Amino acid sequence: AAALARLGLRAVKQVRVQFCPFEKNVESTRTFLQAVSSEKVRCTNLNCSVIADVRHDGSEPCVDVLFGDGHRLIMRGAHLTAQEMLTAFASHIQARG
Amino acid sequence: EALAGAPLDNAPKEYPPKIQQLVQDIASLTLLEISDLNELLKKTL
Amino acid sequence: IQQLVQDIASLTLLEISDLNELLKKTL
Amino acid sequence: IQQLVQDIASLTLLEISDLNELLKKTLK
Amino acid sequence: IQQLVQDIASLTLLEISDLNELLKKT
Amino acid sequence: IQQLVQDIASLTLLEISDLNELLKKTL
Amino acid sequence: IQQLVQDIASLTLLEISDLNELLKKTL
Amino acid sequence: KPFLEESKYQNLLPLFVGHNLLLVSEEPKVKEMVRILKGIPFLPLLGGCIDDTILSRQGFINYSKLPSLALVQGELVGGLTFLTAQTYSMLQHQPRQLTALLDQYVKQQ
Repeated sequence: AAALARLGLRAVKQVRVQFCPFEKNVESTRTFLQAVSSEKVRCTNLNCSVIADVRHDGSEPCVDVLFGDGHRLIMRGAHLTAQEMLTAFASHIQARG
Repeated sequence: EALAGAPLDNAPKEYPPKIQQLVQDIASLTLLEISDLNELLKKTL
Repeated sequence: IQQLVQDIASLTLLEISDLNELLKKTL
Repeated sequence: IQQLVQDIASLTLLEISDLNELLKKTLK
Repeated sequence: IQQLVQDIASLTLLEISDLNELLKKT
Repeated sequence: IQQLVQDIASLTLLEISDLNELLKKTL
Repeated sequence: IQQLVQDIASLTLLEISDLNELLKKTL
Repeated sequence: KPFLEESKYQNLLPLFVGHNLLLVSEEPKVKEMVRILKGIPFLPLLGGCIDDTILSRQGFINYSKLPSLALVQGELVGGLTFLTAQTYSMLQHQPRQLTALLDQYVKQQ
């Protein structure tokens, strides 16, 4: 959550996280949620909304992030680890923006 | 013991066993026991 | 009139349901 | 069920109204 | 009007069913 | 039931409103 | 009659609502 | 976690793997709990049990839109006596067809 704060999230439009709480594989995506939801990252820009989509049946956890490059970054955490998602997020959404 | 497993939106067609055996025990009654039933439910609620 | 109320009082709930549906279909 | 519709079908009008009256008396 | 309610009240349910069925076809 | 359809079709509007009041009163 | 009223008093809100909707559909 | 796996509630085990916050309600009203969570979009409600009923978020959305137990127990008696009310309504609908018809003829002139 700190490495996201240092990186100036203001280049982002909308961040949603779609996941399924009763699956065994979702801990990673959750960790991502609480990393982006933190006060530092949340207050870097007020133009960005963070939406948590919670469903029992969907069965596939997902993270979708739009930003003002006209870019859409969608990472499906299934077997992906938390800090791999956050590193991918950092190098992807910072270097472009 | 253990509790329910929480089925949800995309597919749940499944209604409980209790409601069904209740409407069955309701449907098996003669109309005098249906009026008795109706009075005993009208009074308590 | 009395034997009708007494024969209606001996029917199970399913049968007075089917009876009401027949009374709606006919009249 | 069919015997009942047949028996109610043979009642005159004052008797079907006495039937509705007695059913609203008993069951209400 | 009175003889009409007497003659309607003497009708069995099938004949009032056919009476109202023939009055519905107008 | 045909002479009754003729008797009801030969009635004016006030006699059918009175017919209605007396047929609602009887039952 | 009593087991029915006890099993009715035992149901949660969701299940008394499903019961009410199935009794609205059946009857 | 071990308390909950030895509990009757063990189906909530997959929920606590991350961080969590336990919302406690005595004499619950769920729509009121959902009202505040609605204000904050990034703060998800995951599982739960409302009066022994284990639900996902959708089950909470369903329990929310529901009336009180008093209103539901109140409509129960009408839904159960609907059969008798309907036998009498349909047996008394035979005399009202005559009224509706004759008044339909008085309506034409």
